[PDB]
Amino acid sequence: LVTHAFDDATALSFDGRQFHGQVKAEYYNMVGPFGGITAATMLKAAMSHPERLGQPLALTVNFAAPAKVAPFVIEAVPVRTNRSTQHFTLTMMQDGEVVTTATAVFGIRRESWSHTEAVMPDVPPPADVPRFVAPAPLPWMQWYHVRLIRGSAFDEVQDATTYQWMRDDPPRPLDHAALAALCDTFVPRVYVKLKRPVPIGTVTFTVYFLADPETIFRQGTNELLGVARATGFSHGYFDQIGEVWSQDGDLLATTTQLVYMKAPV
Amino acid sequence: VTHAFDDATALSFDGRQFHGQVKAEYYNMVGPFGGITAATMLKAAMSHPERLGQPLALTVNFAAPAKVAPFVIEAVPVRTNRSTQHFTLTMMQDGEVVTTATAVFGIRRESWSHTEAVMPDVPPPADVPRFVAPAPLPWMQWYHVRLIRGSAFDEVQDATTYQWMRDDPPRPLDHAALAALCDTFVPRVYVKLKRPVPIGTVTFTVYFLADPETIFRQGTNELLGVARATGFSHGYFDQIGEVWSQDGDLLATTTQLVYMKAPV
Ligand SMILES: [Cl-]
Ligand SMILES: [Cl-]
Ligand SMILES: [Cl-]
Repeated sequence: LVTHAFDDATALSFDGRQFHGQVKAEYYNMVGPFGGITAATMLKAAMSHPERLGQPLALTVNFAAPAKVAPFVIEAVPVRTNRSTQHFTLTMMQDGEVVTTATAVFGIRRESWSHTEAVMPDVPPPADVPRFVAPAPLPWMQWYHVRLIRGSAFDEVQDATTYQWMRDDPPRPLDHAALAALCDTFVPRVYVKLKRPVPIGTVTFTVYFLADPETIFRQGTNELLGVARATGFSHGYFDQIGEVWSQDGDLLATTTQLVYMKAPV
Repeated sequence: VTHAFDDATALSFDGRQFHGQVKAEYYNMVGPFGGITAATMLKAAMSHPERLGQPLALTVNFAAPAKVAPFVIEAVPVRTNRSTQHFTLTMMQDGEVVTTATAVFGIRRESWSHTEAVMPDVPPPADVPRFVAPAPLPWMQWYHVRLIRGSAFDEVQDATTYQWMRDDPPRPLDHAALAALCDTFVPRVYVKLKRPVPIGTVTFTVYFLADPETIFRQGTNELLGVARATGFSHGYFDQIGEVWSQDGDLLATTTQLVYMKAPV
């Protein structure tokens, strides 16, 4: 029996009222844990809830304050339940104070007419792209295999747009929470733009899972292509818009991020 | 004489909760209007005794379409930090939850600025005629929309809409108003399929990227909305949007996630 780190970080227990977990120090980022893991964690809670029906649709996580690397507690309410659809409200506490909050939508979906409006960019295969290793690694970075295509802080690239191949490392089958996490695996837009770091932190993170659950699972350990772009940077904040595609060209999820930023003049 | 929007979002604090009334003037055929609903949620947080700072972000989930009736809202300032604060809000009609939301307040400080995305080149409001829809919903009489691109009547082959928008009759722009304006877009799915289908918004998000001083300066003027979609599969599609001042200032961005009935 071997535990994958991810399943290890997001491991929870239910006492019948609240969920218990530990912030893993191995997922640390700066000034608190990697956002994607915290969000994946926020999602399992509702997923592991007994009342929970259907599969995930959307997730919005708001980081109220950087989580200590401590045990924490999550209280996940099945706030509304309808035929095909379900809404959750979640709260994570450490030492009696609110650390993180999230809302989620679960639902049972059936097949419809489908089309894909966005274009998948034309890119080389994971074969041709070399894995990218940062000179100063972040603890959680070790948990992902990223082949960077364009858009880094080392690039000559003058816009904010990033392309990357990414998967869990070591390889892990794909599911919803893992997928949420992969959406915070993007280098902060602002670094990409300035080629040097500034202090930043994420206030809020949203993710929509566009692909039906079956499609998502289909990927198994196959690598994925993320695309993160930025919109603007003003008066202390900026935003990240991003998409995640299957190697086949199927659009898996879309995400947005609102991020505090410290750059003065 | 008060303004309808201001009538719709008017709330009274009993010391614990907020009390307001869904108003039919704002009805949408399916249930009430998302934007008005969303606005009220934020109005709650701003109106809270404990509010600190100005709006940053808001996400709203519609658990169930609200009936036209009185409601209460529990707005909770879940954490209050030095420079930043977070709310969780719950609208309830008859003890069953209708709507929830999470808001972020905080302070905008002078800092570095660049804007990455390109505001499209479009005709000024003047040279675009106001588009009045053939079958209007009650909430529609409260907005003035000049439609440049992307309608269900258009010849367009994609999901992308450009338009000019402001409240009618005019009211000085504020955060709540701004939020509402983001639900103004014809659902992406009409635009592509060039025909109306059943839809609903499960979830909606507005980031406010312009500092408050910038938002307020807009005052009474028309804004450019820009809305697109990434994809449609298995009952849902999404909507991405941007809101620009005329000066080329980026004000907000939005995402919406939307139900659809579209069998093969
Ligand atoms: Cl964080
Ligand atoms: Cl609650
Ligand atoms: Cl957004």
